[PDB]
Amino acid sequence: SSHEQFRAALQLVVDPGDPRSYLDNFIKIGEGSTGIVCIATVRSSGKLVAVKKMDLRKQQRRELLFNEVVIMRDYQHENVVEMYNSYLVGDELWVVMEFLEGGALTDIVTHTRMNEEQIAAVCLAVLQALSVLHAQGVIHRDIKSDSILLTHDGRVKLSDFGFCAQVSKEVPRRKSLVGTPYWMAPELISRLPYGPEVDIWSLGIMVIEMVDGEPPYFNEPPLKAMKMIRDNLPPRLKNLHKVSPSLKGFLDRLLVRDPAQRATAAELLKHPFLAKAGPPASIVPLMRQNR
Ligand SMILES: NC(=O)c1cn(-c2ccnc(N)n2)c2cc(C#CC3(O)CCCCC3)ccc12
Repeated sequence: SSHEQFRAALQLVVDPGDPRSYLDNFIKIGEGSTGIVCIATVRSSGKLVAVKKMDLRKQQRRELLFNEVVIMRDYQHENVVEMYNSYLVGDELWVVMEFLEGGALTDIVTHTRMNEEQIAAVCLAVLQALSVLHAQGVIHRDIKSDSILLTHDGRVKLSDFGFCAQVSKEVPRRKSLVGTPYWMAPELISRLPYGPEVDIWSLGIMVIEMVDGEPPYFNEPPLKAMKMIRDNLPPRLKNLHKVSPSLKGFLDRLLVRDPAQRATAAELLKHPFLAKAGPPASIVPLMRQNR
C-alpha cells in the first residue's frame, strides 16, 4: 500500500516515540484540511504548545506534509512559528509547535479597522520573514490573514506552511496549483512556472484584506474569481480613500501581474511605508482579548 510506504518514509524524518507521553490536556482550537489543531501542555515544563494532527488517509496532497515537517524543522526566525517536534501517532502525523496565544489576524480584520501603523507593522514582520525564507528558496504559497498569528503582546509570526515548497538553483520554479483561490497570484492560476514572487502578490491581497476586510472577488465563487484574477488587471482597493499615498505606492509594487516587475521581499524592506510600522504594543489594542 502507498499508505504504509508513506508511514515508513515519515518515520525517517519524524521524531521517535509517542508524544502522548509528555503532552496532555488537548483543547481543540482549529479544524480544516482534515487536520485538527489543539493546545497541549508539556508534562516536563508545564509550557503550552500547539499540536497539529493530520490523518494521512484523508489528504489531497500528502507530499506537502513532508515539506512542512522537513523544510520547517530546525528553522528559527522571530517572525515564523517555530516547530519543535513531529511524530507519527498511528495513522496521524503530529506537528508540535510554538503556541501563539493572540490568535490569527483574520479575527482582527473581520471585527476591527486597522490603521497604517499596525498594517505596516504586520507587513514589516511578514516581509522580514519572507526575505529570509525566499533567500533559502522557500515559498510559503498560502500568504493570507489566516496564516498570521500573534502573541499576547502584539508580535507577528507567519504560520501554516502546509502548502510550502522549496526551489534551488537547479530547480528554481514550481508548477503546482496550491493556495487559497482569492489570494492566488496571476501566474500561479495561469498554470505558469512560478517562484517566490507569488508570495508577494498574496501579501498584497492580505493588505487589501487589512484595508477592506476581505480579499477581491470574495463574493464570487472560487473558480470564477480565479478566472477574474487570471484575466483582469490588478485589483483596486474598495476603501481607496482610507489609504495614504505611501500605502498605495507600497501596494502597487506588490500587485503586479508580470512577476518579473513584481517587487521582492528584500526590495520591499527598503520601502518608506514600512517606516510607519509601530512596535508590537501598537498591535496589542487590535487584539480580541480587549477592545
Ligand atoms: N487550523 C488552525 O486554526 C491553526 C491554529 N494554529 C495555531 C498554531 C499555534 N498557535 C496558534 N494560536 N494557532 C495553526 C498552525 C498551523 C501551522 C503551522 C506550521 O507550518 C508553522 C511552521 C512550523 C510547522 C507548522 C496550521 C493551522 C493552525
